[PDB]
Amino acid sequence: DLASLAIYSFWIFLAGLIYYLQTENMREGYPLENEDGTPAANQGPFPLPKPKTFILPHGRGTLTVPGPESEDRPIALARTAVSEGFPHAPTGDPMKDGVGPASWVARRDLPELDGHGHNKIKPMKAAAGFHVSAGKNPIGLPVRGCDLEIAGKVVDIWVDIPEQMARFLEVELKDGSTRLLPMQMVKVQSNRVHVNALSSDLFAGIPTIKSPTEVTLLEEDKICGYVAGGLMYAAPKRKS
Amino acid sequence: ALLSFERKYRVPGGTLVGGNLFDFWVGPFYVGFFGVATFFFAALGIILIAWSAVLQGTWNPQLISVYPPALEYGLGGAPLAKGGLWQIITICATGAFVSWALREVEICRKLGIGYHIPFAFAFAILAYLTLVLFRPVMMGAWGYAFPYGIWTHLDWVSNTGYTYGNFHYNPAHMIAISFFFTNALALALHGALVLSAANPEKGKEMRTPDHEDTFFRDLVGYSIGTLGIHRLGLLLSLSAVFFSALCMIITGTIWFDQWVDWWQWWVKLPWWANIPGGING
Amino acid sequence: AEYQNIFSQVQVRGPADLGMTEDVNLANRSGVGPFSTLLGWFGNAQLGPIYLGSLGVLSLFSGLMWFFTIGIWFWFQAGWNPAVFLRDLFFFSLEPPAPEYGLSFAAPLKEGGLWLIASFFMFVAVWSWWGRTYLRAQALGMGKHTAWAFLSAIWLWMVLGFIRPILMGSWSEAVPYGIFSHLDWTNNFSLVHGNLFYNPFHGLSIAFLYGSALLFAMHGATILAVSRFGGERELEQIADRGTAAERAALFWRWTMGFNATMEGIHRWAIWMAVLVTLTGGIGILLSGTVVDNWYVWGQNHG
Ligand code: BCL
Ligand code: BCL
Ligand code: BCL
Ligand code: BCL
Ligand SMILES: CC[C@H]1c2cc3[nH]c4c(c3C)C(=O)[C@H](C(=O)OC)c4c3nc(cc4[nH]c(cc(n2)[C@@H]1C)c(C(C)=O)c4C)[C@@H](C)[C@@H]3CCC(=O)OC/C=C(\C)CCC[C@H](C)CCC[C@H](C)CCCC(C)C
Ligand SMILES: CC[C@H]1c2cc3[nH]c4c(c3C)C(=O)[C@H](C(=O)OC)c4c3nc(cc4[nH]c(cc(n2)[C@@H]1C)c(C(C)=O)c4C)[C@@H](C)[C@@H]3CCC(=O)OC/C=C(\C)CCC[C@H](C)CCC[C@H](C)CCCC(C)C
Ligand SMILES: COC(C)(C)C/C=C/C(C)=C/C=C/C(C)=C/C=C/C(C)=C\C=C\C=C(C)\C=C\C=C(/C)CC/C=C(\C)CCC=C(C)C
Ligand SMILES: [Fe+3]
Repeated sequence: DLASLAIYSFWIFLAGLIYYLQTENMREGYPLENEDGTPAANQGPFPLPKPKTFILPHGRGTLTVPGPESEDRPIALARTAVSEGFPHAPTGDPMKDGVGPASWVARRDLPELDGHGHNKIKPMKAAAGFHVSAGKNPIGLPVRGCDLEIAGKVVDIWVDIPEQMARFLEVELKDGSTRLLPMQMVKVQSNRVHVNALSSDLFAGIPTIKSPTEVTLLEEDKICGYVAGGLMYAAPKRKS
Repeated sequence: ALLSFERKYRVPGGTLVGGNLFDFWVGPFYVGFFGVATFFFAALGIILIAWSAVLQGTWNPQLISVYPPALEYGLGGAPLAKGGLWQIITICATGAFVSWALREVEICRKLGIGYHIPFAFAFAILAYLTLVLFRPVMMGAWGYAFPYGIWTHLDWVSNTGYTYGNFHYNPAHMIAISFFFTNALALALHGALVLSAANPEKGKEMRTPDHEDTFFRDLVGYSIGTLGIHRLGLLLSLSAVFFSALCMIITGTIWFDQWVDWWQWWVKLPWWANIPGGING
Repeated sequence: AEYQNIFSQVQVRGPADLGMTEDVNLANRSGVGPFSTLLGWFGNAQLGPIYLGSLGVLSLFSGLMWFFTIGIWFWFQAGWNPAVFLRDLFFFSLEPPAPEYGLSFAAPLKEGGLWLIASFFMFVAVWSWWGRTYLRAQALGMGKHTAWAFLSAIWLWMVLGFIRPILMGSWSEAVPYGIFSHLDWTNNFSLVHGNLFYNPFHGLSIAFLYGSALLFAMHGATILAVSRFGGERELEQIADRGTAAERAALFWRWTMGFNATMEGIHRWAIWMAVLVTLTGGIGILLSGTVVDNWYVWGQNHG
């Protein structure tokens, strides 16, 4: 009867939908490959989808996926076993080399632009009308690492203009230079800013940006990656 | 077995127990000590459910159903045939669910990301123990727990429900249904939003978060934002389940009459209790 | 204790943002409203501006006639006495026209004619508003996703009080306008059809409903777990994958050995949710018209 007809129709439909949905999520990272970088044997039952091209605004060009997947960067790791499936120990400073939790992706070395073609992010001292409207103002507060020592002090807040959101804390270290810390990675307390991930002696190790008024997608990734990996790697200092 | 960008992440460490022992993969699957535990508690259980099937003399899935000890056994153990297997399988299930959670924590530690996922999972695991552990123990009888069966467990829902009249009247159950509905509203929207910006009309430029915040203001006057909608999503969700675990911990323990009757408190208020007319009076 | 990004630690504010212009008629937009420090703790603080326009008003107005229409009736019930009105708010109800009247628009007010009136208003209020959501996305050059998925919501709404009542031959089959009034209709509808738990579409409907909560919980928590790398900035991760998109995929890769992309997941999202009212709309359209008892049906299968 109709009911029984409709119910089966639906299962066929749902199948096509799970097919479509799966092949759509294969536009990146695929085709799988061995630990050595060569294409793996079995690629699963799903076939890469036909490629699609995005038209990045502001004349930034285009993007086609799926497309040639490259890491466009060196990886300081070495196998730890003869068989597949084991960890790949770092061959240097995981933090410096940027591997594991300290990993970063080689993204465009330009900044994100708002719907107007302007740098989506700016240091607040260059943003008009922008001011800390609520909460404690970190500017001026000193910054502490996970070893209870002071790394430097906040000198300004880098904000997102279109979404009016704090994103980074430009910190001034002992030698006069600055570093950006992810807003999502620090505890702004009453009389300081606490950084749990890294430990004093590592704040200098954080990557630095070229221009002092804009961060690029790439530099954001190295700054963010570097601090996150400080969660695992820095530990041999994070007493507290 | 690896995605183009995966190797740099497969570094040593992150484990909570055993150290380098189980710190390794198996295809895309990460293992870890807790990856073993879940296998253990899952193979054990499935077996118990298989055995429990022969004792019921049925292999059919739309029929098999491991029932809990009868109300007479109270909160004591029961014969493997009279709720015993059930009681044990519940332990395996709980243990499989917990081990899984902690496994995520380790997958988290390795990737250097927050613990929001394993945390939000714990709310489900919570609702589960609310049905098979807290409500029953407070009511002193493993019999108030639900059965393990495709439809047979649906009956349990229906019976337990009509035991208090239209269960629609449970105040919390009323709040939980709202968050569940809202959550679907919010998920449906967020997806249509992001997608309609990354996939604009043919040949046009990919919009930006800006066009998104714009679109909503035009439509509803406000726009929570890209970080907010993801905050709203996690919240609407865990709430819907919190209130669901709540409307059931109070039912049969502190309130055991018809739920439609609980609204008398309202209607029977001094100021209007006797005020003639209306629907009540 | 480490910041979990649920509430901002510091709010920031700049000039009120009027939003992208594109081909929108700024003439019809409004003015920016107040900022909200309370709201700004979770998301955006800027209230307004909102685009009114024609279509919007038709809805915004039509939507009050429907609201007020039922409101009048409620007082007629509480005997214009506030104490009562307030006391029995959940119990009042503007029932639909009795079966006798059928699908005719001849039933008197106190006999189901007022219901017709109100509904009409609602039918306008929703549809006009639907065209609004499609329009406002066009003016910005965006896709019609929001408009399309909203259709799926409309689907179930159309079946519950229009499509089905019409197919049944009576405006009576509809849903009453009342808090408890409609809760009953719901429980009632089920008992009369052999217990909906036997409706295969209903059980499917639930699957997605729960699925929507499962998915949004995972998605939200994931995007929060990797916001320390700029996760929320989804659209950009889509044009230029970053560690956020990667660690995000790998987590689910190593957990359930299967994963998504920063764009893909949203396709899972919009679809997961949309199927709730699409399958629901079906399970209900068939109940009472082709199937009478879902228990009896779960037996012979037609
Ligand atoms: C799907 C099957 C049934 C059904 C079954 C149920 C069940 C079961 C329940 C509800 C409940 C609700 N239903 Mg219903 N409901 C149906 C169809 C509808 C239709 C329609 C146009 O077809 C509408 C408008 C509603 C609307 C509503 C809400 C009033 C209420 C849920 C809150 C919520 O989060 O909503 C999602 C929507 C939003 C978040 C946006 C709009 C919300 C508006 C602004 C506020 C309503 C406030 C309420 C009247 C406040 C009381 C406050 C007093 C101080 C106590 N239902 C169909 C016919 N509905 C719940 C309830 O609490 O009922 C008493 C509940 O348990
Ligand atoms: C006729 C029956 C009554 C009724 C009786 C009940 C009863 C009785 C109960 C509910 C409950 C609920 N009801 Mg009701 N309900 C009615 C009508 C309605 C209507 C409606 C529109 O009419 C609605 C929207 C609802 C909605 C709801 C939900 C709010 C809530 C269930 C969700 C939940 O708790 O999830 C919580 C989620 C979980 C428990 C899942 C946990 C998952 C675990 C951790 C993992 C499992 C993993 C699995 C084994 C792994 C598989 C792996 C393989 C590899 C695949 N009810 C009618 C009136 N309702 C329930 C509730 O509140 O429960 C707490 C409940 O007990
Ligand atoms: C919440 C209140 C009630 C309840 C009320 C209902 C109601 C009412 C309905 C269901 C329905 C379902 N319930 Mg239930 N259900 C409860 C508790 C559970 C528990 C548990 C461990 O406590 C589990 C595993 C399930 C599982 C299920 C699914 C089999 C089915 C829903 C599909 C879905 O989308 O789910 C959400 C999950 C996902 C989208 C994730 C994917 C998970 C898959 C689907 C799991 C399949 C499990 C398989 C059938 C069991 C395998 C066990 C083996 C030992 C491994 N329920 C509680 C006790 N459930 C629906 C149905 O159609 O049932 C026949 C339905 O209408
Ligand atoms: C005793 C009663 C029966 C029962 C009878 C029914 C009936 C009858 C129906 C459902 C339906 C549903 N039931 Mg049930 N259901 C039961 C038990 C359960 C249990 C359980 C654990 O026991 C669960 C999880 C569910 C779950 C569900 C959902 C999957 C589904 C509704 C989806 C939805 O979002 O609708 C809500 C969404 C809408 C109605 C969308 C339309 C909204 C419109 C477009 C908006 C109008 C807005 C207005 C103009 C604006 C107001 C806003 C202002 C700001 C105020 N039921 C029991 C067994 N259930 C519905 C369905 O579709 O089933 C197949 C349905 O009709
Ligand atoms: C709490 C908020 C919401 C939520 C969140 C949530 N669920 C989650 C997560 C999160 C954040 C995960 O990270 C985790 C995941 O990995 O998802 C892909 C998961 C998950 N949510 C799941 C299910 C699920 N979630 C549900 C709901 C929800 N999940 C809520 C809506 C439901 C409902 C309502 O029906 C279900 C079925 C799992 C698929 C998955 C976790 C998988 C897991 O723990 O796997 C290892 C487990 C086993 C090997 C279990 C076997 C155990 C026993 C040996 C046998 C079976 C016993 C059981 C009692 C039988 C029940 C039979 C039924 C017929 C009654
Ligand atoms: C999978 C389908 C899910 C879904 C999706 C969904 N809903 C949607 C959309 C989508 C994709 C929209 O685009 C649309 C929207 O605009 O969202 C913001 C909408 C929408 N979903 C809504 C409701 C809704 N959705 C529901 C459900 C669902 N929606 C599903 C879970 C439910 C339930 C669970 O019952 C409800 C009630 C509407 C809020 C909204 C469409 C708005 C509309 O139709 O408006 C007509 C206008 C009126 C009725 C105006 C009057 C309103 C009040 C009666 C009076 C008070 C308001 C007045 C403004 C006060 C003034 C006070 C003065 C002091 C200033
Ligand atoms: C304080 O007092 C004032 C005056 C301010 C007023 C207060 C207002 C109040 C107290 C309002 C209370 C209303 C409530 C609580 C309403 C609740 C409605 C609910 C819960 C559900 C609604 C279900 C309705 C759905 C199923 C309706 C669908 C309707 C349609 C699909 C359209 C129907 C179409 C019809 C009859 C045909 C009309 C003709 C044409 C052109 C086709
Ligand atoms: Fe998202």
